[PDB]
Amino acid sequence: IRENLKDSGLF
Repeated sequence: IRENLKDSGLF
């Protein structure tokens, strides 16, 4: 899921 958070940019 790291790619989903990576998109948020909050991680």
